[PDB]
Order: sequence, then C-alpha cells, then structure tokens
Amino acid sequence: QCDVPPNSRFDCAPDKAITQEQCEARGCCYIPAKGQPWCFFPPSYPSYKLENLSSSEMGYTATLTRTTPTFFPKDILTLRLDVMMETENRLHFTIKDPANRRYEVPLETPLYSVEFSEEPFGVIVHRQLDGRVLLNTTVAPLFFADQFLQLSTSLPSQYITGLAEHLSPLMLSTSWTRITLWNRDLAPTPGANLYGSHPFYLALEDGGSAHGVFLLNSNAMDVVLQPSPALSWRSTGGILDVYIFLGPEPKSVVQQYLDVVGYPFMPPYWGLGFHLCRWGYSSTAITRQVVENMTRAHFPLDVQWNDLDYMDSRRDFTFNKDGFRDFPAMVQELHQGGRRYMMIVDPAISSSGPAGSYRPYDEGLRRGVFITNETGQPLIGKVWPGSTAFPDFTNPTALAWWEDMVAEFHDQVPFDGMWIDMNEPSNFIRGSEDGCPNNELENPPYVPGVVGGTLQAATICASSHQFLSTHYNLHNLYGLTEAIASHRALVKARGTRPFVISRSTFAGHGRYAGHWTGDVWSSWEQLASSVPEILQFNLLGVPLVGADVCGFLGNTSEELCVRWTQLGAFYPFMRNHNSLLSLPQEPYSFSEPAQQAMRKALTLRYALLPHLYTLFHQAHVAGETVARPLFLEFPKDSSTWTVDHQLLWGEALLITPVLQAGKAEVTGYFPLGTWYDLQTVPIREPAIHSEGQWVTLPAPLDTINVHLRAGYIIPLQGPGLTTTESRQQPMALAVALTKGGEARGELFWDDGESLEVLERGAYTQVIFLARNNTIVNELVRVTSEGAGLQLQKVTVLGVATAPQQVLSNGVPVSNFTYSPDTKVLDICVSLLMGEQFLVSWC
Ligand SMILES: *[C@@H]1O[C@H](CO)[C@@H](O[C@@H]2O[C@H](CO)[C@@H](O[C@@H]3O[C@H](CO)[C@@H](O)[C@H](O[C@H]4O[C@H](CO)[C@@H](O)[C@H](O)[C@@H]4O)[C@@H]3O)[C@H](O)[C@H]2NC(C)=O)[C@H](O)[C@H]1NC(C)=O
Ligand SMILES: *[C@@H]1O[C@H](CO)[C@@H](O[C@@H]2O[C@H](CO)[C@@H](O[C@@H]3O[C@H](CO)[C@@H](O)[C@H](O)[C@@H]3O)[C@H](O)[C@H]2NC(C)=O)[C@H](O)[C@H]1NC(C)=O
Ligand SMILES: *[C@@H]1O[C@H](CO[C@@H]2O[C@@H](C)[C@@H](O)[C@@H](O)[C@@H]2O)[C@@H](O[C@@H]2O[C@H](CO)[C@@H](O)[C@H](O)[C@H]2NC(C)=O)[C@H](O)[C@H]1NC(C)=O
Ligand SMILES: *[C@@H]1O[C@H](CO)[C@@H](O[C@@H]2O[C@H](CO)[C@@H](O)[C@H](O)[C@H]2NC(C)=O)[C@H](O)[C@H]1NC(C)=O
Ligand SMILES: OC[C@@]1(CCCc2ccccc2)NC[C@H](O)[C@@H](O)[C@@H]1O
Ligand SMILES: [Cl-]
Ligand SMILES: [Cl-]
Ligand SMILES: [Cl-]
Ligand SMILES: [Cl-]
Ligand SMILES: [Cl-]
Ligand SMILES: [Cl-]
Ligand SMILES: [Cl-]
Repeated sequence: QCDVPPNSRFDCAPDKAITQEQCEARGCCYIPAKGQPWCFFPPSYPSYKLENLSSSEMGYTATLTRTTPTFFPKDILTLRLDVMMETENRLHFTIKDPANRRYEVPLETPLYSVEFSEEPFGVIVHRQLDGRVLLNTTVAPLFFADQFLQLSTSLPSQYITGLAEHLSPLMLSTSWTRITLWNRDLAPTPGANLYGSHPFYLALEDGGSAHGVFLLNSNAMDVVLQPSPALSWRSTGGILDVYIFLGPEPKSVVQQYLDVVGYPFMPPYWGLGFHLCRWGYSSTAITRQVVENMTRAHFPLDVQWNDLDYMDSRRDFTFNKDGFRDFPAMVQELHQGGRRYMMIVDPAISSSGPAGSYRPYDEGLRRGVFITNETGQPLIGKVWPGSTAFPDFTNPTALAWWEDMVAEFHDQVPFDGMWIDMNEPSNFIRGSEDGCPNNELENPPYVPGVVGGTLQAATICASSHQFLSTHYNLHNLYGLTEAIASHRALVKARGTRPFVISRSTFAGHGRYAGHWTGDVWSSWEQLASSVPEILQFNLLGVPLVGADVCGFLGNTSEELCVRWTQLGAFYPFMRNHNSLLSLPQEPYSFSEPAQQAMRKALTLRYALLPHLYTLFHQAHVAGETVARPLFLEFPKDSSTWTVDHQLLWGEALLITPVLQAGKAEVTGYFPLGTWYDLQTVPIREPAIHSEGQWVTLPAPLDTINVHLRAGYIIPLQGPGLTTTESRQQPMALAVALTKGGEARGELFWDDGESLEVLERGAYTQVIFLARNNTIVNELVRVTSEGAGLQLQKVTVLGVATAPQQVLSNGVPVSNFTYSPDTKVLDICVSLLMGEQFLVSWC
C-alpha cells in the first residue's frame, strides 16, 4: 500500500519540509530514500472522481469531484473536463471551474485514441498506429486549488526536451529534476529560472516517433521530472489547458505546436547579416570607427548597434547632446552605406523628471499606460534612469502610446528595429520603491523553485494591476506583450518587416520577434552551452536566436573568440555583443591569423544567406526549424537522441564545431549516408561515407567542420561587406549527389523586407533537381523579384568519373574543372534562376 517503487513515488510535501507524523497526517507514506521524495502519495490518496461522462460531435465532457480536501487552501471541489478532438494530429482538453471564470492566457487559437480512469481520475491518450500510451494522468492525484494546480503523466521514454528557458542539455534529466518557469533577469546558470518560460515538451518514443504537450498556462510553475519516467505540472494559478500533438515525426510535432502558438515571423534579409554591438560605444565618433574598422579589415557588417550609450541619462526615446549630438546624421550615413541600425530600448520609463520635462512619462501618466499598485498609482521601481514606471502592454492605450513614442523617436532617428532588454520585467529593487502588500498573490501557498525564493525578486509586485489581469497571472507574458507592441510599432513607423530582438519570451514569441540568450560568460562552457540553447529555441518556434558571439560577461580570449565566431556564424541570429568593462572583441581587434579565421567564418555565412533565407521561409510557411538537432532529422537513429554539440541547418548542412580550448580535432556523429566536406566547394576526407557512427575530423584553429548531405542542392551568392552588396552578386549551386546521382534543393527569393510578400505573390520559388548526370530547375513561381538572379557557378560533389564534356543548355560550357582526388566537378555557366536550364555531363 506504501509499497510504491522508488522511481514512481510522487512528492506529498512539495510545499514544505515535513515530519513522518505530518506526512502520515496528510494520508501519505513516509519512507526515507536510500531527489526521490521521502513523503509520497499511496495509490489510494484522494484525487477527483470522473462523473457524468458524455460524448458529442466536439468530443467528451464530464464533472470531476473531489470529496476529501488536499493540504492546500481553496480546493475547487467541482471541476468541468472538456476533451476536444480538434484535428487528426491535435487533441485538446481543459479542466476549469464551472462556477467561476478563472484567468486564461489571452492567445489566438486521428493519430490518437482517448480513454479515462474513473477513480482516481485520469486522461489516457494512446497512439492509434501502435497502441502505445503517450499520456496517462492517472499516475498521481489531480490537485486543483485556487493557487495550486498539479497534473502528472507517465512519459513514454527517458527522452524529453523543451520547458525553456534553462541552461541545460537539449534532453532534460529525468533524475528528480525541478524546472521553474518564472521570467527572471539572471546571467544564464544551471538549475535557475531564466529570462523566458515555454511550457511545452517534446517526448521521444522507442523507434523514433514523438509527441508534444503544451500546457497553455502563464502562471509561475514548476515542472518535475522523475525517472519512472513521469512528469508533474505544478502551476500557481489559471486552469489546466492541455494540447497533445501526435507527430509522429518530431518535425511534425514542432509544426503541430506552431499551428497553435504561431509560425515564426519572416525576418528581413539584412537581419541574417552580421550584427556588432557593445556597451561602451560612448559617442557617434566611436560608433562610426567600428564600421570604418570592420570595412578597412574586409569584415562584413550589416547592422551597427548601440546599448545605453546613445540615451540622455539612460532614458528611452532620447539621445544625449554630448557624444550623440549628431545621432540622426550617423544613422542616415549607415543607410547611405547600405547598412541598418539597431538600438536598445528598456520597458521602464523614468518617472522622476519634473512634470512636462519627459514626454514618454508625461504622456504615459496622462493616458494611464502604466502598471498600477494597491492604491491605484503607477508602481515605481528602480532601473538604469533611476525611478521608473512599467508600461502595461495588455492595455490597448499603452499599445497606442508605445506606437506613438516609437514613431516620434523614429522621426528624429530612423532606426531599423528594436533591441528590447530587461522585459522580464527586470527591477533593480524588490517589487517597488514602496515594497509590496502582504496578500496571497505576494505570498502564495506554493512558491516554485525561483531564484531568491519569492515571485517579487528582481521584478515588480505580483499583486500589481494590468488591463487584462494581475501581474501574478501575466508576469510570464510581459516580454511577449512588449514584443507584440514593438512589432506593431515598427510596422506602423517603417511600413516594412519589423526586426525585434527580445530577452524575455513566452510560447508564441517567434510569431513576433527573435531572441538572444542574454548575459552569457566569455567561457568555453558557455560556448558549448549555446548549441543546445539555440536548438531548444528552434523547437519552440523562435528560430531567430543566438548567443552574444565571443560571450558578453568578462574578457574573451583570442582562441575562444575564433571558435565562438566559427560556431556563432551558424547561429540563425549572429551578433557579437560585449559588456562595458570588457576588452574589445570586434573581429578587427585580434591578431592577423585570428582575423583571417573570423573573416573566413563571416564570408561563408554571407555565401550561405540565400540558403539560410530559404530556411526562414520554410519556418515562416510550414513551421519548420532553421537550426535543428540531429534527432529532428534522423529520429529513427537512436544514437542521435543525445547529440547536442552538433547542429544542422535544415536537412542538409552538418556543423561540428570545436567547443574546447587547445583542440585541433573534434569527434562528431554522422548519420547513415555520404557527407561531403563543404571545403571542397570553391567560395581530411573529401567525403565521409558513414554507416551511422562517430568520426574524428581534423579541426585546426582556422577550421570549423561543415558537411553537406548527399541528395541535397544548396544555393549560394557571391561576397559583400553588406547584404545590400551581396544580394546583387551572381549565385552558385552546390550539388551533393547520392551514390545513385540524385539531389534536390530549393531557393526562395523576394525583395528581402516588404510586408505581405506571400499574400501578394511578390516572390520567386525555384526547385533544383539532379539525376542521371543532369541538373535542371523547376519554376514554381517567377516574378520580377528573382527573375534576374544570375547563376554563374555549379559545383557537383561525388562525380566518380572525369567527364569528356560538360554542356549548358546543349552547348559546351566555356570552362569547367574536375578534381580526380576530391570527385568535384566545378562548372562555369551563364544562366538565370528564373529561366529553365539543363546542365549535363558525360
Ligand atoms: C503606489 O505607488 C505610489 C507611487 O506611484 C506610492 O506613492 C509613494 O508613497 C510614499 C509614501 O507612502 C511617498 O513617500 C513619501 O514622500 C513624501 C514627500 O517626499 C515624504 O514626506 C514622506 O515621508 C514620510 O514617511 C517617511 C517614512 O520613512 C518619514 O521618514 C517621514 O518623516 C514622513 O513621515 C514619504 O517618504 C512617495 O513619495 C510616493 N511616491 C511617489 C512617486 O509619489 C504609493 O506608496 C504606492 N502604494 C502602495 C500601497 O505601495
Ligand atoms: C495509467 O496509470 C495507472 C497508474 O499508474 C495504471 O493503473 C494501475 O496499473 C497498475 C499496474 O497494472 C495496477 O496495479 C496492479 O493491480 C493488480 C490487481 O488489479 C495486481 O494484480 C498487480 O500486481 C498490480 O499491483 C493498479 O491497480 C493501477 N492503479 C490505479 C490507480 O488504477 C494504468 O494501467 C495506466 N493505464 C494505461 C492504459 O497504461
Ligand atoms: C578584463 O580585463 C580588464 C583589463 O585588463 C588589463 O588590460 C588587458 C589588455 C590585459 O593586458 C590585462 O592583462 C590587463 O590587466 C580588467 O580590468 C582591469 O582590472 C584590474 C582590477 O580592477 C585593474 O587593476 C586594471 O588596471 C584594469 N584595467 C583597466 C583597463 O581597467 C578586468 O578586470 C578583466 N575582467 C575579468 C573578469 O577578468
Ligand atoms: C579603430 O581602429 C583604430 C586604428 O587601429 C583604433 O585607433 C587606435 O587605437 C589604439 C588603442 O587601441 C591607439 O593606440 C592608437 O592611437 C589608435 N591608432 C590610430 C591609427 O588612430 C580605434 O580605437 C578603433 N576604434 C574602434 C571603435 O574600434
Ligand atoms: O543595457 C545593458 C545590458 C547589460 C547590463 C549589465 C549590468 C547590469 C547590472 C549591473 C551591472 C551591469 N543590459 C542587459 C542585457 O542583457 C545586456 O546585453 C546589456 O548590455
Ligand atoms: Cl525503499
Ligand atoms: Cl498512510
Ligand atoms: Cl498540513
Ligand atoms: Cl501564424
Ligand atoms: Cl530617480
Ligand atoms: Cl495581449
Ligand atoms: Cl507560399
């Protein structure tokens, strides 16, 4: 009866340290573990009972009744269960209080079979194809109290990913792991709640099938994993709103999840270029020198950034008349050179200036845009400018005011996007200047494992008021709501695609904005940790993600910055950013051989931009990932499941970086197939013929291993110091043949920044096909945007025998080279991407 296998013991004292007497008083078992809870539920612990189950066209409804109270206050004894079979792939169920509207996240919204346990109550979801049990909520009691919801399930395996934002391996440890979702300003460190919260997991099943679970709940929560294996959702409010996505492919699970929360926004092409920033570019002169120094040293740079330096007394929508007197001229110059400009914006608005002295506050105050406290005044905290109020991005008037402030500032300085920092929201003091009241929201009955042990730590009072609800319910949305507000602000101000990079995020963030991983240390550990974190954000539908290249905190080393630039060049969002007291880490600040390695990394990224842009097109229209783990592409190969120090770009490009000091080789996993060394493509084995195995590759300091998968064609474009320049260059194809002489690839092209391109059909889509010693294009769509793209080079990999002749459209080509050593046929052509062509050899 208390004979429960240790791994299957669910914690009956998650709220407090408990004694054997108190444990047995709750009706629970007390056995010290030989981590595993000492106080755990017997199989007979009171749960809810399923009653009055009925079927309809939509699905199932029932009453859940609890007869015996839990040890939490304000149990809701009568619940309503609603099970909705929404699509062949998507099962949706809610557990609500039929007597009272409870807080619900404001979001726009067969392969499975379902059965129920009566007592204790449980929802059971099978995969129809194989009968396997994916969800089973019968494993532990259902808790549904006003400020404590708990729902548990068996997991189909020890392999589960998601539940951002945390510094951890891509596959979460099931050894009694507590994962806390409570947006918190803190330098990434293991076991801590970080800047964002994504209550979604993808679970692998034996044989490489997978399913996803989304809990649509924005309250502070713990998610507890145990090695049985099983999971417990423990939220501090709202309702249980659960989506199950049946896959069966992991990539299909992600796409199914993004169907609900939104497909990733399409970035502007210039956004995929190199970004350079630091805190400490203290003048326009200094900032101009950065661009001059990069250009002088032949380093590509699309976007020049500034941190707090530009502001007047660290206030939004101002610039100082000292070092930044000619701010408008500097940004206009950047535009004249073909570059874009980004600057930091904080959420908090300085409240200390005399009335009428600082328009953002004076206007915000008048229009009631700010989060208000117990006595109905603006909540005042402390951030960079001093005393600040915090905008309420759930208030329609705050959205109008934010659009107005962005538009007015844009009329003075025409910035090309917004870097939105400190939007947890971050507070330099606890709660407010005036502290926080003593109520159940500030002092809840269950406090998740947050750093500082309070919901108020490094943020604003939980009982503060927003237009939609209390901060208690909306805190984990704050960053997301600012990203939506800023997305709209930039569309109205500029009339082209917005570019928003946000620190704080929630599920569905990728539909509006991108993300950077925050204040990472300049360390080999943080370089390695950035790979799983960038992969995690792609799975969560935020493909536009990166870490500060060479690290933010402390001083980078020349070797670290070389390796970090090499890997960082494969971040979908590539920015080098640096702290105020740090040594310079711009590419031009290093030795000649280091610069050479960093220039080579940047050159290769720029060459690949047409490919990377096409991958973002697939993310935007089909909910695909851009940077993906090997297990998303080869899920039926179980050796990929734990790989998170390699990444793919889409299906085809395998990046195997060095992540350790003093290494001149690296060992990476190579799924079954032929992998051609990308170094054999003009811009050490020529080809790795893998059975599905680990392979040691040479990797001197000037090298990063990149391999192109046999069966794939990649589009490339010639060099430039900006995408303004690069987008005008001739293009090339890299054609990686299967042993059987086949390959496939694609190109998406548009003007690179207009809104509603897909709706208006203002794009070109071309498919490339290799077969039987031929390469053709298929024209899916050709418009003015793309029709004049010049193809001048076709490189074919895995050409076994030297050709006697190479033909372009039936005519011998002007020039070609064949290397018998590397099996590479390099062909010079004069073709248009938008006109049907046929290249052949024999
Ligand atoms: C909700 O937010 C509002 C701000 O939007 C906040 O108002 C603040 O209230 C405190 C008092 O509660 C104000 O502080 C006072 O300032 C005046 C004038 O400078 C002082 O004279 C007051 O001093 C008295 O109290 C001191 C305690 O140390 C004593 O030392 C002294 O002898 C006085 O007896 C006091 O410091 C503060 O100015 C406002 N803030 C603003 C911007 O107006 C309100 O408190 C918040 N409500 C809740 C319940 O938190
Ligand atoms: C969903 O999860 C629940 C709980 O984990 C599963 O129900 C439990 O199944 C166990 C193992 O079969 C049952 O214990 C067994 O009971 C029989 C007597 O009926 C005994 O002979 C065995 O030695 C064993 O102890 C247990 O009664 C049952 N628990 C509850 C609370 O009902 C269930 O199987 C899962 N559903 C699916 C479809 O996997
Ligand atoms: C990061 O490095 C700076 C600067 O260090 C100095 O200059 C470099 C080029 C290199 O030659 C170093 O060996 C030098 O020490 C550090 O700033 C220094 O901090 C100490 C202590 O406050 C002070 O005595 C030095 O004079 C400072 N130099 C300057 C220019 O301010 C900084 O502390 C380093 N940070 C970390 C985390 O290691
Ligand atoms: C851009 O490069 C110039 C030239 O390398 C930098 O100016 C030099 O700065 C060093 C200190 O690092 C001084 O010793 C020299 O006096 C400067 N040389 C010249 C030729 O002026 C400048 O700091 C760089 N600016 C930025 C922002 O990187
Ligand atoms: O705008 C400044 C900045 C760094 C702040 C670092 C700091 C914070 C508090 C005390 C001292 C330093 N904010 C936080 C951002 O993560 C980082 O990229 C920025 O450079
Ligand atoms: Cl035991
Ligand atoms: Cl007992
Ligand atoms: Cl108790
Ligand atoms: Cl969408
Ligand atoms: Cl102040
Ligand atoms: Cl909203
Ligand atoms: Cl389309």
